[PDB]
Amino acid sequence: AEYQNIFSQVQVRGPADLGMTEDVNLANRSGVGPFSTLLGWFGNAQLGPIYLGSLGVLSLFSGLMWFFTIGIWFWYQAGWNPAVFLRDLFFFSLEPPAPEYGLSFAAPLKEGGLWLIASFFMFVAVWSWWGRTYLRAQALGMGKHTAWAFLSAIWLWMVLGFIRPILMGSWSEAVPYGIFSHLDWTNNFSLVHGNLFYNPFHGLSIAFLYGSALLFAMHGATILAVSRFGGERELEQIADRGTAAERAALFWRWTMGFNATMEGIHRWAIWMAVLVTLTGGIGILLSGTVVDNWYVWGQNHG
Amino acid sequence: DLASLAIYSFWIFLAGLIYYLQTENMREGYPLENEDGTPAANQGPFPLPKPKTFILPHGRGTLTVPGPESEDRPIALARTAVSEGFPHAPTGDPMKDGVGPASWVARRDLPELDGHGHNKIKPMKAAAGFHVSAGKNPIGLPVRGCDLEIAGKVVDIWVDIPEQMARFLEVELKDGSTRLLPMQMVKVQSNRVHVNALSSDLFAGIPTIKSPTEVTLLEEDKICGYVAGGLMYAAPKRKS
Amino acid sequence: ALLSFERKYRVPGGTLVGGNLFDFWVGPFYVGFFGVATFFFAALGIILIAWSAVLQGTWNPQLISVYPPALEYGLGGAPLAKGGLWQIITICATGAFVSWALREVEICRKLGIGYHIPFAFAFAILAYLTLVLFRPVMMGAWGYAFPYGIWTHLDWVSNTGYTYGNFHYNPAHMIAISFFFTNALALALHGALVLSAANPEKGKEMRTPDHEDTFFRDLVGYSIGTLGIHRLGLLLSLSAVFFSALCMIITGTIWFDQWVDWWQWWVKLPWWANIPGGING
Ligand code: BCL
Ligand code: BCL
Ligand SMILES: CC[C@H]1c2cc3[nH]c4c(c3C)C(=O)[C@H](C(=O)OC)c4c3nc(cc4[nH]c(cc(n2)[C@@H]1C)c(C(C)=O)c4C)[C@@H](C)[C@@H]3CCC(=O)OC/C=C(\C)CCC[C@H](C)CCC[C@H](C)CCCC(C)C
Ligand SMILES: CC[C@H]1c2cc3[nH]c4c(c3C)C(=O)[C@H](C(=O)OC)c4c3nc(cc4[nH]c(cc(n2)[C@@H]1C)c(C(C)=O)c4C)[C@@H](C)[C@@H]3CCC(=O)OC/C=C(\C)CCC[C@H](C)CCC[C@H](C)CCCC(C)C
Ligand SMILES: COC(C)(C)C/C=C/C(C)=C/C=C/C(C)=C/C=C/C(C)=C/C=C\C=C(C)\C=C\C=C(/C)CC/C=C(\C)CCC=C(C)C
Ligand SMILES: CCCCCCCCCCCC[N+](C)(C)[O-]
Ligand SMILES: CCCCCCCCCCCC[N+](C)(C)[O-]
Ligand SMILES: CCCCCCCCCCCC[N+](C)(C)[O-]
Ligand SMILES: [Fe+3]
Repeated sequence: AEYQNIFSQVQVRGPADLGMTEDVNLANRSGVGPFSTLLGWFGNAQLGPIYLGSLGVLSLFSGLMWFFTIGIWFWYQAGWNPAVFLRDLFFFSLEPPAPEYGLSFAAPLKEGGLWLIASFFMFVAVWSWWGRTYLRAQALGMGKHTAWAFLSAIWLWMVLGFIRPILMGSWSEAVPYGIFSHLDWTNNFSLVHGNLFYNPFHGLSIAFLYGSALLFAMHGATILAVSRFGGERELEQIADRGTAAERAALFWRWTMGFNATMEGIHRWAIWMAVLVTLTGGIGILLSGTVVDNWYVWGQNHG
Repeated sequence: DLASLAIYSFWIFLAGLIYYLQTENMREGYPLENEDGTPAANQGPFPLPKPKTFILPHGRGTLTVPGPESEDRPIALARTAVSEGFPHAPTGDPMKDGVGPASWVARRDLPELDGHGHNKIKPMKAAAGFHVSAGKNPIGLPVRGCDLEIAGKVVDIWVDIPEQMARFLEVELKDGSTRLLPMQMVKVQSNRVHVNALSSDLFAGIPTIKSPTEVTLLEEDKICGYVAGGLMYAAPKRKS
Repeated sequence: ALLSFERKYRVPGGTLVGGNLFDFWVGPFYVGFFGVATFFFAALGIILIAWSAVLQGTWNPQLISVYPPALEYGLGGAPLAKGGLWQIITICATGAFVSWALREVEICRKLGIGYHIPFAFAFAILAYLTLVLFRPVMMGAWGYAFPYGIWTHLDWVSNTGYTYGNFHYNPAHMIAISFFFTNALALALHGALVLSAANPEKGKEMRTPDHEDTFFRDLVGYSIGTLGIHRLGLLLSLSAVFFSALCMIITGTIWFDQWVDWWQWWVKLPWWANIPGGING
């Protein structure tokens, strides 16, 4: 059988690659981590270096504090019993304040206060991480596409935990921290708003989520199919189109009557993906603030 | 209501985005042509976008697209029908002439460079201290073609330095010259490397590289094209 | 009309059936034996959908719905207006999709490229067949399949899901969703990374894959690399669909109670089942 380039047959290794300098403060990069031969069958073997820096420390600290606030609450719910902790791990939940507290921070620790504290740490962790996606691109002289794409994910997260609850006038509207409880919240949210299948922004979000899997399967397969002509060296194919890019384009042209370019497919990609959470966040933000029941809204079309 | 306004606005945005994406994707290969290379009458409803310019590193200049399209190489095919839409028959040996699935593009006759301006791809013997780190080391193995005859022996691996990966096997032929084989077109086995794409008598015809320690984008395209072309054109010499 | 670089690829050869008989293009589209087959299957299925619409009494695209046979028909045939049209349309759809994949194979052969794309597409076809064929057959009736209607198929999703409680609790469904979300995350990051390198800050030279690796190493401490990211997107998308098919093929067959209750196996493990405290004690 022909080799299909899903796993590599032979790995090679040279000196640890310390990366491009550009305007990066090298004093903030770690040393390299271990090389993983296991990872190396599918992707790069090299781990690290990673960029630290003070904003990075803030994100990591704040993110760890979020995780540990939830975890300590879980231990408390477990009665500090390790066996119970593991047994009931997916059932524990850190829940927002009751509706009576509105948007106040006056809720007692065990009744919403600790959720507010965990949420504050999460807010700092995510936004300081966003700053990092921007600044690491800036230091390398790169465009800011990653930061812009990340902002679309942040939009849905912000709508769910912050913007919508504020507009609704209570933290009780926000998502609990727990494995099963967040799934329960999601089901309940749909039931209470008259079935999200009737929310056209939910339908669109689904089209883009399915469409992201369609497009990445198409693009991943295409690049592998032309990897025998160096297709995955996409930047140099953009700069100097080769037979890889031409055969990729013509496969699609002959199949469905139109095609992309090596650069342009990545614009289809970024937009297909970001539209998942852009449309999703709109759909959720409108729910309960403007539309109480999507079935009813859809009967009026408006 | 606000939701109706939002959804209406979204569909208008989406139509505009699709128009943007489709036109961005017309920066290569357009205007469409007739089979004789002249501009086609029907270009479709999307116009070409305003040109953009990529600044290339290491003094290599710029690329501006869209721009005048030309193959910049002879194409040895001829019509097989009196109207549009039929295949074009090779006028010579399609493997030698580089057409059909043996096609290459007239890319720049210079090597791809890494971020430090060094040659991206080097023979492993010239790449300090690159080495095989896992899997069967193919160096020293006999190379077998789809006629099940031995065509040569592997004498090195050509490696992508910045990406740390095997990109070609360098194979020495009976006459002592060597050729590069795309890593994606070989099967490394315990006792041999097998190349389904080529029968042993076609190895000599693999395009050669002008300098023995680097490979240009043009040369890579000729080599990769020729090897892949063998799946169709060596099918007679293959071989259950 | 042709792309400017297209003529050199339009050679004869690569067909699986029929030799040169159907080896030609219509405009941009390659035909081939399987182009003719897709056309036949697609045309027939569309005609039968139009006939179903006439029998249903509507032309409104948002109202047309072709329903499978009621459960009482089991795995038998049904009268055309009562599930038989769904049955024939399903054969047509399957024919059209499989023909499409095989026409992709012919295109790969003519172009000298790998077969990855139709192999990937086959996963989507198998998910479709899981819902309309494999699962209905295992459960013993065509009526367990979904109807062909823009809105009525969503009614089927909702009705089917809630048959087993909150469907979120299906563990294969949790894995499928994780792959779908991870795939979209990877797609956004891949598209952004390549664009961020090709379109750098104003006046700067294009970046290199070295800068792409450096950006990710700086950001998270690991870069999967330019080959790896395309292997990954392919794996995440195909895994999402594999676990989707799996989560449905087990539902109504091996597991048919409320999915939430499946999780009691973990809770009730002898070593902690009886310990007081927590949520379940
Ligand atoms: C019974 C359940 C209801 C339902 C109720 C909901 C609700 C409620 C919501 C969705 C939403 C969505 N639904 Mg729905 N949904 C239903 C049925 C479906 C069906 C189906 C039946 O086949 C499908 C395919 C979908 C599909 C979808 C998605 C398209 C969409 C979420 C997109 C996303 O990427 O979120 C995942 C992405 C995020 C949440 C963004 C995360 C952002 C960042 C900032 C994360 C930070 C993480 C960090 C701090 C932790 C770090 C740890 C790391 C290890 C370091 N739903 C039924 C009708 N659905 C969402 C939506 O947009 O709706 C419009 C939503 O709120
Ligand atoms: C109330 C409803 C229940 C629910 C009930 C179910 C049920 C029931 C099902 C799913 C299934 C899915 N659900 Mg669920 N699920 C719910 C909540 C969610 C949420 C959420 C955020 O809450 C999410 C993200 C999901 C996500 C998932 C996915 C794992 C899976 C759908 C993708 C798929 O099967 O693709 C597979 C892809 C296909 C089937 C597409 C095949 C198409 C191909 C072959 C051809 C089409 C071509 C043609 C017609 C084109 C026309 C021509 C033009 C030119 C274009 N569900 C709630 C709790 N879920 C489904 C599943 O797993 O199915 C296997 C499923 O049946
Ligand atoms: C376009 C929408 C899609 C999307 C896009 C997207 N997500 C993004 C981005 C983009 C473009 C990034 O740039 C950003 C990223 O950096 O990715 C690598 C990110 C990201 N999306 C993430 C998660 C995520 N995205 C999600 C989904 C989506 N993201 C959408 C599908 C989801 C879902 C589907 O629920 C999740 C859970 C993160 C991987 C990353 C944002 C990272 C972040 O904000 O981190 C802040 C928190 C920390 C720094 C610490 C986290 C705490 C840990 C739980 C504890 C243990 C880990 C710790 C870091 C170990 C260190 C220990 C040391 C002491 C040694
Ligand atoms: C496996 C990973 C993902 C994937 C992969 C994938 N899909 C693919 C491909 C790949 C690699 C293709 O190569 C092929 C393609 O050419 O894409 C452009 C394709 C494709 N995926 C498509 C659609 C699609 N893929 C989907 C999803 C997915 N595809 C997966 C998530 C979905 C979802 C999620 O709902 C849809 C709608 C098409 C764009 C295309 C296949 C086109 C095709 O088969 O054309 C031939 C057939 C016709 C032209 C029409 C046939 C008509 C029938 C005879 C009658 C209709 C019956 C139908 C069952 C009615 C449905 C009604 C609905 C309202 C329910
Ligand atoms: C073994 O024990 C150890 C030590 C390891 C600890 C164990 C840790 C464990 C078990 C932790 C488990 C964590 C879990 C299960 C987390 C699950 C999280 C989930 C599922 C979250 C899902 C959705 C979350 C959302 C949408 C959150 C949105 C939050 C915001 C947008 C922040 C909003 C900010 C607020 C309300 C603060 C306002 C105050 C100011 C000043 C801004
Ligand atoms: C990157 C852009 C890709 C465009 C994909 C558009 C698909 C539209 C799907 C129709 C959804 C309609 N609905 C019912 C949700 O409102
Ligand atoms: C088997 C389901 C019937 C499908 C009908 C044909 C699809 C037409 C596309 C829907 C267009 C929606 N629109 C424009 C009427 O609003
Ligand atoms: C916790 C985040 C990771 C997401 C993966 C979803 C967990 C579902 C695991 C179910 C598998 C149980 N099983 C089959 C091993 O017994
Ligand atoms: Fe790519």
